[PDB]
Amino acid sequence: TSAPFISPMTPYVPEEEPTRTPPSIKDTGTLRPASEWYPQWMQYRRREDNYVFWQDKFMRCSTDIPWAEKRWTLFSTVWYLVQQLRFVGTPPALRYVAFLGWRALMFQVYAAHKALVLWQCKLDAGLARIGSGGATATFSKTMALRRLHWRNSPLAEALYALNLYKTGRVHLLPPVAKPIPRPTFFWLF
Amino acid sequence: TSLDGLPETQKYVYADEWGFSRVGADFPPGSHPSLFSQLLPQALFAFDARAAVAAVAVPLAAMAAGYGWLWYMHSIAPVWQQALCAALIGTGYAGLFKVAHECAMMRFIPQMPGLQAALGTLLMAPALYSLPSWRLHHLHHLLHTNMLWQDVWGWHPLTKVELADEMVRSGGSGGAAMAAARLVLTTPIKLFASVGHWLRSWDGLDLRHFHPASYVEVLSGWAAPLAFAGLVLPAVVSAGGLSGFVSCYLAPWLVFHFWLSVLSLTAHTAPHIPWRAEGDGWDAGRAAVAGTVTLRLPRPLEVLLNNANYMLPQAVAPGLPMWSAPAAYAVLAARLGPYLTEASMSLKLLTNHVTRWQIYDEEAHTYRPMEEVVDEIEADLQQLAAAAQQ
Amino acid sequence: WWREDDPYWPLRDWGDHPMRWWTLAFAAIMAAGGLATSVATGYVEPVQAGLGAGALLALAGAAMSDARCVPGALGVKLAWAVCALIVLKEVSVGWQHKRKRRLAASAPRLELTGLAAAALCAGYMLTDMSGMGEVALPPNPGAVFKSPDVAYRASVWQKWGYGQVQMRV
Amino acid sequence: AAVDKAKVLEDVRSIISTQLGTELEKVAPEAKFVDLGADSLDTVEIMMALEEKFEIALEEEGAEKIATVQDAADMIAAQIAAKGN
Amino acid sequence: SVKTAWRTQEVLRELSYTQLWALVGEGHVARVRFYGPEKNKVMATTRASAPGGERLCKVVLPPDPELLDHLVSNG
Ligand SMILES: CC(C)CCC[C@@H](C)[C@H]1CC[C@H]2[C@@H]3CC=C4C[C@@H](OC(=O)CCC(=O)O)CC[C@]4(C)[C@H]3CC[C@]12C
Repeated sequence: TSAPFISPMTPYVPEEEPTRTPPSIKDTGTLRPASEWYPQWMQYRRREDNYVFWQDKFMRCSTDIPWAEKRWTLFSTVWYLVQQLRFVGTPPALRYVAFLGWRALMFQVYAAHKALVLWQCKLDAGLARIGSGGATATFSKTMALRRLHWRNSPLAEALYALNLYKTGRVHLLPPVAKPIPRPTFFWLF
Repeated sequence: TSLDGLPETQKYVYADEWGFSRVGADFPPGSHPSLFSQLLPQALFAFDARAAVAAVAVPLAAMAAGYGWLWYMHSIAPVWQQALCAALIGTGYAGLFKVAHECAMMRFIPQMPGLQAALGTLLMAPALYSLPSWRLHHLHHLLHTNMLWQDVWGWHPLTKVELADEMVRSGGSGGAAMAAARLVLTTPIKLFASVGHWLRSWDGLDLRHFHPASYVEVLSGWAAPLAFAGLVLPAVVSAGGLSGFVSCYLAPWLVFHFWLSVLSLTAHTAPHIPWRAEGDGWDAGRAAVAGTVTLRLPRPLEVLLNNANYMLPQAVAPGLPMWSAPAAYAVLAARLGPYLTEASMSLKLLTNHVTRWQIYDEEAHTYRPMEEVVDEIEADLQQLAAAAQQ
Repeated sequence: WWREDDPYWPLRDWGDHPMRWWTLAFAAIMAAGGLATSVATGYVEPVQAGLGAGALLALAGAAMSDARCVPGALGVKLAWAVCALIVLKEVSVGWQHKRKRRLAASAPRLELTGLAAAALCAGYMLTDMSGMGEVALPPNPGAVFKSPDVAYRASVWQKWGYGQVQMRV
Repeated sequence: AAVDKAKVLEDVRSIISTQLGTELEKVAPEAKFVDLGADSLDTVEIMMALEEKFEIALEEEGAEKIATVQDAADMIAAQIAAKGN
Repeated sequence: SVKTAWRTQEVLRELSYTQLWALVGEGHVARVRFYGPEKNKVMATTRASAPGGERLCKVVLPPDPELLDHLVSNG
């Protein structure tokens, strides 16, 4: 207990200001695009409770920007050229066509990822059998969902595969992946 | 105090058997190693420039003479000439390193603390030693002097029950650990075991062993060594090739490490010195004065190494300067004569350290040879197996 | 290894940076390869580069042993800088001891050590390098145009050379 | 906050029906998931289809304890309930 | 030497007149280009087998007329 005055049973871990803006309100944690104007859940709440849509817009766009997204660096003053090309030097029609193509591609990518996740759950259910040796052909829906939402680091899935193949225990899962902060160096980037 | 009060005739025949110049008298408990500092005159703590500059520039001149002699005939020299130059340079550097160890404890030039800390860092660098880790380990030594399971920054002896535990844990004396222990504590490479101490500094290169308000100082302490082995060690190789490295650096390194290891090993090891765990009969003044040894040198070596063997005059007085360490000893024998212990340079002493005094037993509270101990604890394994057949 | 009472022992907060044993491992590998190759050939560049890289990465992996403090952040900074410089020198100037007679074969490509250094920079960036975020280029008179404070804006204008412009604001 | 459990329940029933191939009036508000023509590697596909239909993310522990279309509908209603905050 | 230096972004060496003469005599120069506003600067590229491998030198050729046959003779 390095703390002289107060030391609760849980050690204090410092909190720091966030470095990136949160996911919007509309996007899923997955790879599939969103409904592109109105989320589907907006239909199951009272009209007087859906001010959170436009409020979240006002927040991400103007009001709570984390002071780490307004850092002037040598990298951002060239990304400015790129973005200004895209926003002022291109006609909106070509931008629209590229938008449609990108949406289609991302939908196909999501379908592929979902198939891969299902195959992964089969393989892990199969390997836990060799692991525990006996009856369990089971997997965990927890791990399937965590794989579909990109919540595991690779080390976590490796440790989980080993734990399954050696002791079964299909309900013992790695803790969670924590969010990646925004890299900064100096005036450089 | 292990072979305490009995007629002085048998302690003298023991001193002649072991090469010792004396064996101590009886010391009673309840004392402070700082007590006897009240005896020394008030001029033994004096400061003067000439003695210090001599103590720093004489081994410097020794090293410089050795290098000049070598670079005069860089690699065409035979083997024993090379050995002579290596020994000379290593001795000069042992002297400079004792000056370093002086300014690390802040008792070299207290007038300029910054200049003296910089001097200590600069002079410790070529040996790859960090000043603050050294200071921490030396204070941690002084505090636990000759205590069991507690002084690991000195020559902690290997005991019996632990070796039997490892004997069972390895499933015989044929594992790597037992063979390593044997080969390290049986051959003259023991006289270089200080090298291992150098690898126990850099405490995993881990700041989680220290006090946070000290981090920025500890890291800078690890900087001067690293920077050296990052800048100078390449240059030498670049300009000298592999052999030209085994000559101008590695050999004086092994010389200095020999000097260090033998100084410590002979200063705090002896068969008439027990190693008690505290609670089971430990005491500060006792394990300080009674469990110690002081070694004798030729006055050339004593002016070179800069009084590197007088460890007690500055264990009773941690603030005693270096050019006064002999004189203070002159006073101490006047008062605690019968309790002191002394010894001299002799290959017989080293040979007994190598072959006779190898394993410490707490029952007889003394050191025994390793092959006899190993056969006898194999015999005790036979005993416990005989108690285990049924 | 393995611990059947908790298999996920690495994914636990011990207080140090995750990419910490990789930094020291790479420093050791760099110094060893430097010495080996520069003695087995006779060139003086590989050992100097290898020992400098090893020393700086060892110091970085020391300061990375307390990730909460400020040294724990300057450590990752120094480590990223050194591995990036390694990748740069390799893929843009190549290695002196790898010169040949031809001119298209002695051209700089990306070999093993560059790939390892690049993996290191990527792993540093994907873990945590978000520290010391208040060091950037100073703000313009273009960032304080709509700021709600007059003393700050006057300060910025004065610095950038516009102290005389009238603040009709 | 205030969520209409009726619409959510209707659409969960529709999604389950369309996913398994069973007619909508057969899937009862308390019918479990193995009795309606589904194993273990198919209660996860209908979970995915539910997330895709409502565009929300299902909590994982609460998804380990889904056994009746009522509890599924209740989990989804609780997710949509706490959206803006 | 090439063993006591760092590789740095290879540049055009410089030859005066006769090192190039000896090089074109020994049959190691492989190609030459003329340039300069005064039609007398040469960039010379040697071939592989030459001592030092393929490299690029810069030479200023003082006006001597028996150079042409010298170059064309040695390929
Ligand atoms: C290569 C030579 C000529 C130049 C000088 C190199 C030294 C600065 C290196 C070589 C040996 C290294 C040591 C070798 C082993 C270790 C243990 C290692 O830490 C651990 O293994 C952690 C503890 C554990 O694993 O149990 C890193 C620090 C340390 C002291 C290293 C510190 C840096 C040292 C002294």
